[PDB]
Amino acid sequence: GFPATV
Amino acid sequence: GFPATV
Amino acid sequence: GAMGSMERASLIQKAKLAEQAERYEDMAAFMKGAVEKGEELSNEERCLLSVAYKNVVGGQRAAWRVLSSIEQKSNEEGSEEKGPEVREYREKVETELQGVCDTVLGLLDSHLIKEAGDAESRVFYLKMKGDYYRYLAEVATGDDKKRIIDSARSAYQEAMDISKKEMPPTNPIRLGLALNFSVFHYEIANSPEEAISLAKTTFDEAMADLHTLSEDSYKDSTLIMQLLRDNLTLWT
Amino acid sequence: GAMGSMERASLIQKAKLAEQAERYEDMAAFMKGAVEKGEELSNEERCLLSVAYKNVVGGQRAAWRVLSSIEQKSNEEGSEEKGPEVREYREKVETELQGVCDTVLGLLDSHLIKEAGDAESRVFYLKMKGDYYRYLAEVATGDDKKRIIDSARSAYQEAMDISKKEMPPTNPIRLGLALNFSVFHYEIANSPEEAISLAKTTFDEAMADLHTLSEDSYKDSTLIMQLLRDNLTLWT
Ligand SMILES: CC(C)(Oc1ccc(F)cc1)C(=O)NCCS
Ligand SMILES: CC(C)(Oc1ccc(F)cc1)C(=O)NCCS
Ligand SMILES: [Mg+2]
Ligand SMILES: [Mg+2]
Ligand SMILES: [Mg+2]
Ligand SMILES: [Mg+2]
Ligand SMILES: [Mg+2]
Ligand SMILES: [Mg+2]
Repeated sequence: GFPATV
Repeated sequence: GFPATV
Repeated sequence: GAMGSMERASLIQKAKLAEQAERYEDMAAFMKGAVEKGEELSNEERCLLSVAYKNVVGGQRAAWRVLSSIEQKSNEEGSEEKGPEVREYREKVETELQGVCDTVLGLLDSHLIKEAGDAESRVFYLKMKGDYYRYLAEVATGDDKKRIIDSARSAYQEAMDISKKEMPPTNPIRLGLALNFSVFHYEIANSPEEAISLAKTTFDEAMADLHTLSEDSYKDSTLIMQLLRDNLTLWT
Repeated sequence: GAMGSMERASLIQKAKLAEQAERYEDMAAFMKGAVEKGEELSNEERCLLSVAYKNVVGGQRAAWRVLSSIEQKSNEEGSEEKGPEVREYREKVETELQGVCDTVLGLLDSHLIKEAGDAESRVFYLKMKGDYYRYLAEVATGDDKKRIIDSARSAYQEAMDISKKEMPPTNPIRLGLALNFSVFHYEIANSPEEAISLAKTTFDEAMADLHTLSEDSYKDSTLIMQLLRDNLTLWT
């Protein structure tokens, strides 16, 4: 799973 | 658009 | 071949891992290496080969269609000259797609088809040959365009002839072949009536044979029948 | 460089076409060629560079995680020995990912960062440097692991220091930097309390500054604030 990054 | 192919 | 030093079984194992990772370019390279070992492919291995290359070329075709659409609008009346860049990049994607099709057609000609004697292998490979000539036909504009179109037709037709003699009308390879040959008629050969007739006859003959199937075979056959119906709905 | 013969403007035009076609590897190669022309990048060009490489490495990271998970289960008690293939293929994807990170870090060091004097360029590039060291840290196991982690921390920290002095708390670059540095703390540095504190302080300071914004700036800032809130919800 990926927490949100930009 | 693509009609269905397999 | 960069895969020449890897064991056949390891190539197949890695193709399956690449599929799980959605790394279809890797999957195709692994399966190319496996084909180049020279041994015939099992049913599962033919599926891995076809899935890998269908996903690679499918992405290329989608990108080519985006770029061709942009190119067509850049050439309309009242559009501003953007220079050679759209054409150049469309050509770059087109050349890469043609390269992948030539690679697959090369595997089929050297030497998958000539060693395929059972209907389920020979029909599958001839269907693939029709598919990859069809993808070449989608982008073809030169002197050889009609011969590319006819190479697709000829491969599909030989596959149809074998499948009608040697496979039940519910066989998923036979159904998928008919689905794709019908699309060839509609999109490549400018023959929508033949496309619709083939899809309808294939659907009806499969329907009448479903009663012979187990539940698992029924699921596979009806999945492809639904695709035939989907296309018929699009076209009628 | 294979792009050395193409005009800078043509590389940028083709990067935009590649984005529309979802051909992110091509997009990244075009933007690498543009950076290598030696001129500073505009805001839009920095966006193209970052979007291209984020999508390339993002796909590699997703594939690496699938393969690492399979590898971890193949090494559990009671699992059957499948041989070296899972590790080999995980290593292949890992090496390709490391290669892309080294390429991006190389563009930043030669010579994007040293020429970036405005806050909006320098913070953006230092954020990218932290991001690509973070991706290296995700896969690192060797003697240099702690130095890789600290290189990410150091780049993010310099970016934070400049952004706090030179940008409003709603600036989307400052918000995205804080979002990603917070993820670094949570996932890389084993510092969930620092991750949560940074996300919360960043969110609250941005909230208090939204009243100064136009509607278009408000939309950009609140989009990133929602990502901070999403992470806080995941973590608390
Ligand atoms: C669509 C379905 C059910 O069947 C076919 C049938 C004919 C083909 F040429 C390809 C696939 C399938 O996913 N099979 C596994 C990949 S071979
Ligand atoms: C997510 C959003 C709104 O903003 C940021 C902010 C900071 C970044 F490091 C990257 C993107 C965006 O999509 N911007 C266009 C690509 S630069
Ligand atoms: Mg051997
Ligand atoms: Mg051409
Ligand atoms: Mg007929
Ligand atoms: Mg020039
Ligand atoms: Mg390694
Ligand atoms: Mg603090």
